[PDB]
Amino acid sequence: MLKKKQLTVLDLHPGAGKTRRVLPEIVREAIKKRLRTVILAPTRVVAAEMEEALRGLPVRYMTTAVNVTHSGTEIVDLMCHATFTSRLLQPIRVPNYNLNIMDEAHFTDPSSIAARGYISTRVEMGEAAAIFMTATPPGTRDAFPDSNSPIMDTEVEVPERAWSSGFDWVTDHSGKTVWFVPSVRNGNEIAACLTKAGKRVIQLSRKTFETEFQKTKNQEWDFVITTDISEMGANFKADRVIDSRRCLKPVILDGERVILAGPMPVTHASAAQRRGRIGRNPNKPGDEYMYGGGCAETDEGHAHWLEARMLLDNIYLQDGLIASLYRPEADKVAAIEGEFKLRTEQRKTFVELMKRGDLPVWLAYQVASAGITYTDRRWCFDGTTNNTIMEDSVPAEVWTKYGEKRVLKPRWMDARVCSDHAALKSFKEFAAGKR
Ligand SMILES: CCOc1ccccc1N1CCNCC1
Repeated sequence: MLKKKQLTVLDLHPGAGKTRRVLPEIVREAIKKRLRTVILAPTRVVAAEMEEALRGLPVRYMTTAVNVTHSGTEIVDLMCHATFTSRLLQPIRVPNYNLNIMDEAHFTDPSSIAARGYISTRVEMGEAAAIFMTATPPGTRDAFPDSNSPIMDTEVEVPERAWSSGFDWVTDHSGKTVWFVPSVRNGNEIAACLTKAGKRVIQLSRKTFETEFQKTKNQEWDFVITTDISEMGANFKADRVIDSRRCLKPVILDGERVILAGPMPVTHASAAQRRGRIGRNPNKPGDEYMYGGGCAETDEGHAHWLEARMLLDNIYLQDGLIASLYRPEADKVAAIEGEFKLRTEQRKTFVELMKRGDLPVWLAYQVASAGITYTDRRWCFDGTTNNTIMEDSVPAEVWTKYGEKRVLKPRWMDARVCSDHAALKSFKEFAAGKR
């Protein structure tokens, strides 16, 4: 696997031991061969699990998620997928790693797709090796892969709203359930219903994931209500998954605005990863997978692959060359390669809007490419009337950094800045000049 120009898809089924058994063997071999190696974890939670899998191997944990004292001599680095792409974009030295290992390599956040594009391009140039670890490579059509123990698969109507009757099977269960919902707001409504029925519920989403995931270890629970973030190596002591089989798809309309379309069907890869939360213990056969819809290839025209092109157009590779998306997922976007390349100062603005600004990639790009500087928030208030953002059925208002109360009405409207209360609070802080 470790030879130059080799990209290996380590596609063992979910729970087959890719992270805990195979990865430490790869790392031992890499160190013996003096290969400068990077290991990419999708989340801080997985970074900390990897330290346990790799204990007593000389690895530099480029994350505050791991409490370790480095020797200073490590030739293996571990960081998050997002950290890798972030450091490529910034004026910071990133080693040309001989071996590039991506764990949970199916992750479809923009920074993960961009990282696969960069790594697979360096391999194709003949510079590097890569290992992509996932049960569900891009374009997999199998929602029901093999497991450590037999799963009971049942197609059934799954509630997506509060219910009073007609779903007794949901609450009659005495075990632990992981329930995948299409959005934070949908999970809130289902969580409230379950809580009202006397169940202990933990809610997970991207922003809350590290803090709330610890509650799955520290407290007794009946249900975990999660968005698709739990597709990325989240492990639970569960015996049932309830899967809406639904997700939100960010869609760019008319090059002008981003909407959160759907909910609509998940991909096969997503469904297999959701199911893959259970069936993991060979001594516990008959974990249950209840699924409420079919799969479709909803990644086609999904904004994350356009956003991945915005990131890759702004990463130095060699002279004016630009990394291609990883071939199996390259048809998910219609972009002109290089169309999003920014000059040095606009790139710096673009990076700062994503990092400190915490804006979606697409929205950061519209602002930076318009020649607006990071702290200039005039654009948050000068959009068209249909761009008015709502809070409790009235226009959302902030006090500007000038001390003027203004309606939130961004010149470029991205539905992800107000898809839930937390997002809207963050965007209101931004529009007010508070970060
Ligand atoms: C932004 C944090 O990234 C780093 C970058 C390089 C090496 C180590 C670290 N940290 C991680 C946090 N503190 C421990 C070591």
